[PDB]
Amino acid sequence: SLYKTFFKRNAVFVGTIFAGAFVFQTVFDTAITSWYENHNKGKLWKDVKARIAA
Amino acid sequence: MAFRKSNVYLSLVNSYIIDSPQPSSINYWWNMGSLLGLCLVIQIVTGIFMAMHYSSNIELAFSSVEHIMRDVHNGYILRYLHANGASFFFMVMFMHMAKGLYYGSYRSPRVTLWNVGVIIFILTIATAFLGYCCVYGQMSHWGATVITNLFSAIPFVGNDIVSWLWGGFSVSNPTIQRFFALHYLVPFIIAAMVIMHLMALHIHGSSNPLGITGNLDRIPMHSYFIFKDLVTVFLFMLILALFVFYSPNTLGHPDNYIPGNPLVTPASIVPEWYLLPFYAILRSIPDKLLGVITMFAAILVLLVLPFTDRSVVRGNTFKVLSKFFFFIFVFNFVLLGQIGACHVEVPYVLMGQIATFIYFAYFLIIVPVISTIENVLFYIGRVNK
Amino acid sequence: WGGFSVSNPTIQRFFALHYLVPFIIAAMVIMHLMALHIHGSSNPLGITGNLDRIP
Amino acid sequence: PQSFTSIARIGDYILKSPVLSKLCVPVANQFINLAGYKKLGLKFDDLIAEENPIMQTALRRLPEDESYARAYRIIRAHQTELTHHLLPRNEWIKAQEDVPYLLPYILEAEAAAKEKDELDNIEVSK
Amino acid sequence: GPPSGKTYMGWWGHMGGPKQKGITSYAVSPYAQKPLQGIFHNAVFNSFRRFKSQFLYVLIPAGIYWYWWKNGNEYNEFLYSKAGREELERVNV
Amino acid sequence: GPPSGKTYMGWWGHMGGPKQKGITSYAVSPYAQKPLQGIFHNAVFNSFRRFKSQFLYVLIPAGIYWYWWKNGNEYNEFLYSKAGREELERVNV
Amino acid sequence: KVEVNLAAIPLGKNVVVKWQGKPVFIRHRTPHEIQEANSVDMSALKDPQTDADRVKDPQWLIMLGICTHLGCVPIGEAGDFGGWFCPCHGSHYDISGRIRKGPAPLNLEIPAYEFDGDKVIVG
Amino acid sequence: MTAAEHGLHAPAYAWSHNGPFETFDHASIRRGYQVYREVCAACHSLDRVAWRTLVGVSHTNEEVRNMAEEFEYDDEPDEQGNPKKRPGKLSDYIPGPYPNEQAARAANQGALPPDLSLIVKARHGGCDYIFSLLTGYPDEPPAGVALPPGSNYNPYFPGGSIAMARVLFDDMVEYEDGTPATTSQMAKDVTTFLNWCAEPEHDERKRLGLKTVIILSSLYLLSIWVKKFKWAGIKTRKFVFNPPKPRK
Amino acid sequence: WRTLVGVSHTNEEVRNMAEEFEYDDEPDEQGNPKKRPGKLSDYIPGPYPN
Ligand SMILES: CCCCCCCCCCC(=O)OC[C@H](COP(=O)(O)OC[C@H](O)COP(=O)(O)OC[C@@H](COC(=O)CC)OC(=O)CCC)OC(=O)CCCCCCCC
Ligand SMILES: CCCCCCCCCCCCCCCCCC(=O)OC[C@H](COP(=O)(O)OCCN)OC(=O)CCCCCCCCCCCCC
Ligand code: HEM
Ligand code: HEM
Ligand code: HEM
Ligand code: HEM
Ligand SMILES: COc1c(O)c(C)c(C/C=C(\C)CC/C=C(\C)CC/C=C(\C)CC/C=C(\C)CC/C=C(\C)CCC=C(C)C)c(O)c1OC
Ligand SMILES: CCCCCCCCCCCCCCC(=O)OCCCOP(=O)(O)OC[C@@H](O)COP(=O)(O)OCCCOC(C)=O
Ligand SMILES: CCCCCCCCCCCCCCCCCC(=O)O[C@H](COC(=O)CCCCCC)COP(=O)(O)OCCN
Ligand SMILES: Cc1cccc(-n2nnn(C)c2=O)c1COc1cnn(-c2ccc(Cl)cc2)c1
Repeated sequence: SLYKTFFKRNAVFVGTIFAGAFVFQTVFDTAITSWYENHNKGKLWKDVKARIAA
Repeated sequence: MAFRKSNVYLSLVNSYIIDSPQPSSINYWWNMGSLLGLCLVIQIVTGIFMAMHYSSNIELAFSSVEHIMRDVHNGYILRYLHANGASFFFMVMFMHMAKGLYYGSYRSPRVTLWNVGVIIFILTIATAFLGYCCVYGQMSHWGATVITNLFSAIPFVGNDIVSWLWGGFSVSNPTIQRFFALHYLVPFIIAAMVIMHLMALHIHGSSNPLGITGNLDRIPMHSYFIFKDLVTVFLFMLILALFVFYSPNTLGHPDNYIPGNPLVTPASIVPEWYLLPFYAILRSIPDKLLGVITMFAAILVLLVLPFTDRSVVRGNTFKVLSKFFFFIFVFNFVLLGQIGACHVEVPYVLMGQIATFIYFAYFLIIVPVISTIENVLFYIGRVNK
Repeated sequence: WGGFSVSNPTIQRFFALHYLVPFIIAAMVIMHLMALHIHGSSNPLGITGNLDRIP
Repeated sequence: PQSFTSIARIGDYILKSPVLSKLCVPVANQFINLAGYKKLGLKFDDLIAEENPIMQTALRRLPEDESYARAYRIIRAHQTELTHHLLPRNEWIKAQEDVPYLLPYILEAEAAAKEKDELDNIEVSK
Repeated sequence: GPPSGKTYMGWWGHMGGPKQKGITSYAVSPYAQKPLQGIFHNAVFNSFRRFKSQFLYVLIPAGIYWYWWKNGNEYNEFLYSKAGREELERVNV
Repeated sequence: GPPSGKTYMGWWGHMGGPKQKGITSYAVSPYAQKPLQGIFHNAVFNSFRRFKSQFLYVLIPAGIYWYWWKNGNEYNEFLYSKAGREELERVNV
Repeated sequence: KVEVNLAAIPLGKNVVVKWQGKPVFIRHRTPHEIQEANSVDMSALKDPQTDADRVKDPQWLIMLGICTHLGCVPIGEAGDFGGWFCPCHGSHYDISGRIRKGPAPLNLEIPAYEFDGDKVIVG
Repeated sequence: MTAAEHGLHAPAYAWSHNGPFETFDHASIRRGYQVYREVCAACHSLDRVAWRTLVGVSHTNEEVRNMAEEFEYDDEPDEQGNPKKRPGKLSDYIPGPYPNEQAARAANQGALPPDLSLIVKARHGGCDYIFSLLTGYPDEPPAGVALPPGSNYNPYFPGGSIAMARVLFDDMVEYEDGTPATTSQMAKDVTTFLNWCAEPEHDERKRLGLKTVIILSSLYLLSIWVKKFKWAGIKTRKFVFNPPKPRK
Repeated sequence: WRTLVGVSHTNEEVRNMAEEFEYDDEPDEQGNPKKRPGKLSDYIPGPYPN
């Protein structure tokens, strides 16, 4: 359920905003890096290193 | 009673930020003082973490700031947050002083609260000057030459303050080493003046935009103004982050990326933007001793303000002529900063002289004459005769 | 260390911390005298001293 | 602040003058309604600052029917600003109700303070 | 310690105003009022009302100081051109 | 601010002891008493009296710790001489 | 203080020596040719100063480089004779050190150079 | 001052790293080091750039190890206290052509060519000024000007007269990818390389600026909602006055 | 050298003592090394280079 099973208890209320603070941390960090290296595709070092493969 | 009111240490927190009685009609201009407490914390913390990597010798000082930018892990974040944080610290303090000049906060019984504030403003100017000379760029050497040469004009003791400020015969290695040691210290004197500032506030409390007594309607600090203080903190950190990460050299000068040289002078010597109005007051006086008196008198004329206001109402909410001349004084202070960034040419030596006259005539002439005119106009517009 | 032994990053950060902790000590001295003012001092007899006080 | 004895000394000279009250009283009535305190339900004597011993004397000597009504007008004016509105035009202060209800208590508290102070600084000889 | 000099503010219970008698107040909980009611008829209309009152005390001092800067600026660009070469003399010294 | 939790000390007038009744005190000014009277009958005897009370609580713990140091020291000088060369072995390891 | 002997400065070399943290202009020149530059009159200029306390050593050239406003720096061996081109906010100068250009109120300073034992201490 | 003494104003070209979401072009940094090594290193130094910082940005590891080995560095002395040399390694800094400042002015007629490690951030204009300085030498000076002996006219320099002559011409380098090396093409690549030498944190900075602004804007929007919920009871509070009966 | 004047020798003696040693000077107009005799502000030299 919700608030009395999810946002009331102090090992749930505070034990979600400190436990969910890590699972939010990495999937937000991964999805930001995927957008940045796709908006700027073709100019990175990874792209021009595979072009000097001769 | 509760534990937060019987402990010796928790009761000070409870009597200041939890159960403090506030006037319920204050607006977002009363949020600038808490935001200045966050500005002092950012400047002390980022400066201590940068002092672990800095060398104050005159042949190692410029290159060690480059070492922080290139080699230290996240070292560019520390410097950019420090150099841009000093401009944000001065912008909120100009808005803090202008609120109390508007709503009449400098009058009885808050005269001592206004006098401790003037001392903090002088120590914040001295702090930013000392730290700007520690980079030892080309603007750092010639800004410290011009300022320290002003004290050679004091009568009968002139060649003894300047040789004691230099440690030698010019701006040299003893000058840079002693400027960093004084730069570590004055931020801790400012923090002790901030404690004495909040003591004088607790015995009388705040005013309100109406300007009358506020003891008839009070709400506590906790759960009502902590969530209103939180709004302007998140707006502050977002505009500060836009400068540190997207335009970090816009409030600066490119001549500070040249190492300083005593044998080559720059073509244009211009201070930071918050010292430009006071730089233009100095160049307007043709004498050398009279010029250094007038530039320091532009800050000590704020102490004559409780005596020249002859009004019987506190503030500027219902005063028509006093609201007009408040914005004459504001835009004259933005014209003074623009003159101080220009060359010394001949439309501009007379514009900067008349505008220095409007600075001193507001405090000593315009305020005591317009104050007593509105006392008589309120009287004859009411008394039927 | 800031590295692999006691080296140049160790000496530079030790001086910056040495400037700072004397100012933390002075703030603990202020909090020390606050806890003294609410109860006062004892005496070599070890009993109550509220019957004979001088300024 | 100037004093209320000095204000009325200047302000009475304008009203017993045929050519001065011609010029200044049309200007003074425009200064009143450009202040805007009547739209918050306030008289002028509510706006006077009260943290001085002459003004604290005049507030004790007020009758308590006028003292209760003044405390409600001030509370109504604080709640009006935090909503950033004005009052309805039914509840504005009209021009006949803005009377100097506190000026007689003020002017006699000042004349007694002047007389006491000029009897402490005396040079009577033989 | 000892009591110090008296002020013009107190605490909860003895704040130090006049005595009150005959004023009533009412309120309703925030959990019973609709979420974000006062977001319209206020900055779209109310701050548009508060601007229109207090703007002419700002824009008339602003217009004098911007006329003075723009008119003083274009006389400097004239003095440092070829057409303004003789008037740079007899003015500066 | 508000009043805090109560302590076991007050100030002048309400210091917080028991009520007193029936004790008298007298004194004479310092300008009437002779200069430096209590300089003899003071440390030449008084402090010679106060030492003799509280000295045996100091000198018996001191004598045990100085016997332990002097006896442990002279066994170290014996072990690092030529006569104590074999007893350095079979003791250290 | 810097000691100069009577052996080690030839005629035309304006080296800008960083003495005492300050720039200076050092060369030896003929004692005849300043009859060419300042033969105007006494007081055609701002302050009345032509030759008297110009050089107490009449056959040398010594001059500081700190200006009244800022302390600007010229280029050497360029001018009418090879003197002063100081393009900073104003004045150029001559062999002596007085103006050909610009307002320039006050005169640049002559330092105190003395004579000890056939040695010349500057400052 | 006059516009001749201030210098011409550089225009606004459209660089590929302008904008809040843009990256350096690492194929224009790679070609920019080729114009530094062949045209520029004869008179200018690069004293703030180490060899190891190029690996993963414009070259690979085996290439920078081969590049650094054709220079001679001074080693710690041998067992008799005599000097000794050694080839370069990755931790060294890129060398310059002159040993001291007097030898630099001796080969450039008194003038001193500056260090190019921070020249982008130390000039009014930035990338637009260094590009317009090189591709801005006229074929003839304007009529009426008089240049000193050994000078060149360039209107982007304050004063008009500069001690550096034109050094870029057509087809003076030969690129490895096959790009036509014209005057404006080679001048574009030095300014992209030299901007990296001043700001090597540029691509890392704008990626952490994305995470901070998204987080702090969603914290600023939630604080406005939270404040108006807790302030609802004060804005809707009411007040009625009934005058008391008057003999208290 | 200057710290011996007034303690164990006179001024003309320490100037004569310091002059029999060779110190390195700032380079000439071509960037070549140059030597000079000693003065009072110099430090007393040692026998080995490293
Ligand atoms: C350097 C950056 C530091 C960052 C902090 C600086 C902020 C200082 C700005 C000056 C200021 O304090 O503003 C006060 C005044 C308005 O205050 P007020 O109480 O009369 O009316 C509040 C409203 O009615 C209710 O506001 P409400 O409480 O209903 O909603 C909260 C509001 C938050 O907005 C703010 O924080 C205002 C700063 O949410 C929104 O508005 C939604 C927006 C999408 O504003 C004005 O009257 C005129 C503003 C001119 C600013 C001039 C600045 C010159 C540099
Ligand atoms: C010597 C050193 C002293 C410090 C420097 C002196 C001047 C520095 C200038 C920096 C501060 C800029 C603004 C000045 C401070 C504003 C404080 C103030 O005036 O607040 C009250 C005023 C009233 O607005 P309300 O409508 O809310 O109130 C109703 C009538 N009382 O609220 C208002 O602000 C009115 C609304 C107009 C906006 C104000 C800012 C105008 C923008 C241009 C200012 C120039 C800044 C670059
Ligand atoms: C109110 C507090 C402070 C203010 C207003 C202030 C101001 C400044 C300013 C304006 C600069 C010039 C930065 C630049 O232009 O690049 C600077 C430099 C510097 N300051 Fe601070 N400072 C404060 C506190 C401190 C403290 C407490 C320390 C030391 C612990 C410190 C250490 C430094 C250092 C190391 C520099 C080095 C140069 C640099 O980083 O650019 N600062 N300071
Ligand atoms: C580091 C510097 C400062 C800090 C931390 C600071 C802090 C504060 C705080 C927290 C308040 C109460 C909240 C408020 O009224 O907004 C306040 C009010 C006030 N400050 Fe400051 N302040 C500083 C500098 C100054 C300066 C420079 C001045 C004036 C020259 C000044 C004058 C005042 C006055 C008069 C008030 C009372 C205003 C009122 O109650 O209406 N302060 N300050
Ligand atoms: C910089 C360090 C310190 C300062 C300035 C300081 C200062 C003082 C002062 C002024 C008193 C008043 C009574 C007297 O003068 O004897 C006092 C009492 C006292 N101090 Fe400290 N002190 C310091 C460190 C310490 C330490 C390290 C301890 C214990 C671990 C301590 C524990 C106490 C106690 C228990 C008292 C009360 C004694 C009594 O009233 O009988 N203090 N201190
Ligand atoms: C791709 C090659 C080059 C680039 C990007 C370049 C760039 C620059 C820049 C930005 C300046 C400074 C402009 C200023 O001070 O405002 C400069 C100055 C100078 N450069 Fe170059 N340069 C290059 C090649 C050369 C060469 C090959 C020489 C000499 C043979 C040279 C000699 C000089 C000199 C003498 C100056 C000083 C100009 C003055 O101060 O008047 N440069 N160069
Ligand atoms: C109007 O109502 C208000 C109000 O709004 C506010 C905000 C306040 C509160 C205001 C303040 C508390 C401002 C006062 C701020 C200070 C005195 C600054 C204190 C100084 C510091 C915090 C600097 C010291 C910091 C450190 C020592 C930490 C940094 C050093 C580190 C982390 C060492 C690193 C080394 C290692 C090995 C980790 C009120 O008191 C108040 O009532 C009046
Ligand atoms: C994220 C949250 C919301 C958003 C932003 C809001 C931030 C909220 C947090 C704010 C931080 C809390 C502030 C700390 C505090 O308690 O404030 C007290 C400071 C004011 O002064 P004082 O210390 O009360 O002086 C009070 C005084 O009592 C201190 O001095 P005293 O002890 O009397 O002297 C004793 C020494 C004697 O010395 C001598 C020798 O005289
Ligand atoms: C110069 C300014 C200095 C800054 C002072 C600002 C105010 C002090 C900091 C505010 C936060 C204080 C946190 C302390 C938490 C409460 C402590 C407590 O429970 O009181 C004590 C226990 O505290 C300790 O043991 C030492 C505290 C270490 C403090 C280290 C910072 C319990 O005391 P007790 O419950 O008996 O109440 C009696 C009242 N005299
Ligand atoms: C001149 C110059 C030229 C170039 C850079 C700077 N400069 N010095 N510090 N900062 C931050 C800065 O821009 C400066 C100094 O400008 C000014 C102007 N007024 N003051 C001033 C006022 C009061 C005090 Cl107590 C100390 C100094 C200093």
